[PDB]
Amino acid sequence: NMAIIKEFMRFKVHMEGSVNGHEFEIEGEGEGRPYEGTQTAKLKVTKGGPLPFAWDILSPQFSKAYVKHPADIPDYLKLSFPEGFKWERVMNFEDGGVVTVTQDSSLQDGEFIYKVKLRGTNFPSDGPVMQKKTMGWVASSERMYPEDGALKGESKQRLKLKDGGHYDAEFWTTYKAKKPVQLPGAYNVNIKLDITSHNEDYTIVEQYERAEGRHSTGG
Repeated sequence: NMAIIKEFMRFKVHMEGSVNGHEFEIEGEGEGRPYEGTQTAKLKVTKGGPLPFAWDILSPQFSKAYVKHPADIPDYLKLSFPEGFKWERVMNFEDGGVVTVTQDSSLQDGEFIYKVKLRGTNFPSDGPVMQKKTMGWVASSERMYPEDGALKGESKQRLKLKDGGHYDAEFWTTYKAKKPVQLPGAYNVNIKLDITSHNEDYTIVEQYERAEGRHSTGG
């Protein structure tokens, strides 16, 4: 519980982006329990729909204030509020596709405000992203560490495919508070991110995420 970060918190998110040159925008609203590590969101494509690419490359960009942390791991991103934090991400896919993301998180009138900019490039026209063959992310673990006054995370990620195969990516993210709050040591964040409902052309999508920090066991 907390005065700034309450046990139940809503957010609003705006994304502008392009993937292989296709421009789009998304608006959404979310809610969750920041100290329990759970959240949901409802997203709507508002420009450029229906998207000609897999929703799954967008789903991890819609909220790490909602990670459950044990008391002995400083919860840097919660401590950054009310001012908030920024994050920057590179996602390199095994077939050469690249997604870069920048994000601003703030708190306004008791709700989080998320502003996302996204650029996907170099996806093969034949690959599973532009052919919409992906079927969600496998549960994953983000390895966290402090560096140069920011919190960094790195993860190996895997998308399931309609043909029963998999499509891998590496994620690198830097999270920086707008004020100089306490950084944690190294630890792991276990993440499960699900698409819980969508319409036929993925112009209306709902997501759920559970995330929890746990002590590293070395790897």
